[PDB]
Amino acid sequence: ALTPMEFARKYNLLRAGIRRGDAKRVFTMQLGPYWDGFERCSPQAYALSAVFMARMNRDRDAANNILKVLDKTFVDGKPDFSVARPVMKKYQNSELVQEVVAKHAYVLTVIASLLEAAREDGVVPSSEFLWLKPVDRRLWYMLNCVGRQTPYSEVAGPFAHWKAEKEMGRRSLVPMIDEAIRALEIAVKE
Amino acid sequence: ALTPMEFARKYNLLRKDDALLDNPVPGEEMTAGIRRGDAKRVFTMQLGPYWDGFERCSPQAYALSAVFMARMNRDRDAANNILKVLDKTFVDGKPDFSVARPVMKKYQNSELVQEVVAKHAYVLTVIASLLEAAREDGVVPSSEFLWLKPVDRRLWYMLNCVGRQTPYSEVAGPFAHWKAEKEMGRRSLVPMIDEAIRALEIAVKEVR
Repeated sequence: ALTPMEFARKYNLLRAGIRRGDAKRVFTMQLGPYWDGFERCSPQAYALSAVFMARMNRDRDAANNILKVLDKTFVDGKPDFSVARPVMKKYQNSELVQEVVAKHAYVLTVIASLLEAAREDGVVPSSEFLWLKPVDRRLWYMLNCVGRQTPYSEVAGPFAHWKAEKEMGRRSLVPMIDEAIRALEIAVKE
Repeated sequence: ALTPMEFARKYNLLRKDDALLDNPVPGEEMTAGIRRGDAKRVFTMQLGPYWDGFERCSPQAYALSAVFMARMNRDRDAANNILKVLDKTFVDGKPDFSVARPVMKKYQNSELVQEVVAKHAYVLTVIASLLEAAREDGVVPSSEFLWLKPVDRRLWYMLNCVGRQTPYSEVAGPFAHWKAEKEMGRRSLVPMIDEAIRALEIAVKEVR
């Protein structure tokens, strides 16, 4: 993961000081797509959302079966994310899942709160899905920041928006990433 | 992982159908479907380095060997601690393979480890037999070192073929050599990969 300074240099954000308008665009692009149905998600976000929904509904067998298939099919190919389809169909309209999806407007902030909610059922460490680091580094870092106070710079945008939706008490389509800008500005000032 | 046909195509190993060779190399049939010399080179390249001290191995081969040594000596906490540390440090950087050093120091001269290392001459065939012996102590699945696939795909494929009858083509060389060392009952510095060529020939004929 990049250092704040390494991140600022990579995206040409040094004006020290920060190019704030540029940093706003970078962090907004980091935030990724609106949530508008799990079938529009990436296969890896779809499958892991299904694991977390299963755990929230105390279906440990279904959650573990997805994770075991993704680990085994990763041995010699891409993880077979399609195995998650029946678990998604079973739980995407369940009361506990609807309650979490209600609170967040972006794929990345929805799935962060699904992981947080799944950890009410037990431990769900990222060591359960190590294949995610080569498959989708951004989602990997985001999920590994669930439960942390400070994010990696490469997910500071969606992390900030996630916390802002919690603070506001509602989902927000308008990006709320100002805490990422403030944090990067402070870390850059050495 | 490539299928045998995909592998043969990638390395240009297929001969034309209905071959009738004027000058086949030693060990190559006049009607061979595989370029034996080119196949020998590719499978030998897969074998990798001689074993000559674990300190000369890659960091990932070193750390996983330590895990397997610990299981062979019934030290589950030492093994599980390494695996957990490697999973956790993988999150934002390279796995911290140095966590394995005290465990390597403790067990590399142990009776059961010496017996395995005696039997194999290559890093890949030593570590394959160490994994095999570790599984006498319990389950040691590759799902517990899934970071290895992006780190070192050859070692990843090798370790995932321990316990199989048939290897992935990308480690058919070291797999064949591993089995040949078992069959001969001794380590062999001379490469023994003929079975890998033979299996590719059978696989190509069985298609076509």
